[PDB]
Amino acid sequence: SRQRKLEALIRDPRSPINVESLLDGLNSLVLDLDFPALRKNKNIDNFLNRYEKIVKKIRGLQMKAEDYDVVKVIGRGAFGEVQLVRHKASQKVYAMKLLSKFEMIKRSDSAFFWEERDIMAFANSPWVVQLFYAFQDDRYLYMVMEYMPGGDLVNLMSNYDVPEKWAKFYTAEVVLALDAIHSMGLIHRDVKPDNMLLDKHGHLKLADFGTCMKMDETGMVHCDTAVGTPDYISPEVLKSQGGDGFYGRECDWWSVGVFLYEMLVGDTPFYADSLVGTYSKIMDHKNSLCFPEDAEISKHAKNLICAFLTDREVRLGRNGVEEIRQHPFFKNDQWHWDNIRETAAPVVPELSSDIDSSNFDDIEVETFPIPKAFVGNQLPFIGFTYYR
Repeated sequence: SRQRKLEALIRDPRSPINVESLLDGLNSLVLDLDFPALRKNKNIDNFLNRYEKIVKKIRGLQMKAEDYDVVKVIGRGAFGEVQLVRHKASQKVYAMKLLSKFEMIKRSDSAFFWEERDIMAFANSPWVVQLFYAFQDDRYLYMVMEYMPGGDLVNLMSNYDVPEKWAKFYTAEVVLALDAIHSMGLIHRDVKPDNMLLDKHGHLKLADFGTCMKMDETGMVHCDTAVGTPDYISPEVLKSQGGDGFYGRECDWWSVGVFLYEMLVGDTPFYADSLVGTYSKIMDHKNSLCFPEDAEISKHAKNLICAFLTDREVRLGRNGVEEIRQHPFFKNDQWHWDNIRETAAPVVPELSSDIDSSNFDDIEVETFPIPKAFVGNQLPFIGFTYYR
């Protein structure tokens, strides 16, 4: 019998108790105890007298924000920003996402990133944006990701009248990407053009994974919270808010339908002035869906959309991705499914240099209160740090 299994767990970079997680655990403990009020406790003061000095030192050898140059800001979420950065020593360009620890604690939403980190770190797929380094300081999480200089599809669709030839391509790439995520045992749950980014050669990678979830042995989730963003959410996910909902990956294919509809027609199928408007339409989709007379659309395209926008029970892709691939809409002369991502994309970005952010739009003070007793504001972020 053996400490052989023990050693194994510590070296595995997927493990929750690898060396970097353990150092996060020691660092976070020191950050949460080192306040005048708490040091009135002998145990706490004595502990910190031993480790405070060495923990400062460790933190100095650690990757920091100051190791990067901020070239410019290219996106702002609810929890922080996305920066185009150049790492100083290597001189290489990355996209760095910052998540404010303050805003995540405050909004009670401080565990969404574990799946996103895992997927980007280890997917090793051309369809998934790659994470190179994850690190933290007392105020932020940082994810250093490969930069996608073609911008998102929400930007492509707003600069072009998209013909069907193009939609075949982009839809197919979304289909393969999602199938990749599903084969890693995960349902995306937030498929939309904002999370679809175009690489240098004009091909697509999925970029955000903050709503992902692991499936059961069977292929399902049990989830009682509706998630994703209103316009693209499926009826079964929305229904599951009320309690004991029980869905599989077919919820993502709904979102493909919404995406394909938007790309050809120019507006989302269930668009409405209000949130509760859009939700009321999605629920009543059998009656609310219809294409305007004038926006002219192929009968195969229209069919594919309707094959996606139906009840889970008969939705295209309930039997697996195979029936999606053979749908007549995808027939064309440029690409088959094994080679699509090495053919010429419909829009190749024009870039001047390795810091060209021209496909992103331009963009234009908050601390934890000092504690009394022990709040543990850093505990949710132990295990985040990762080096490639």
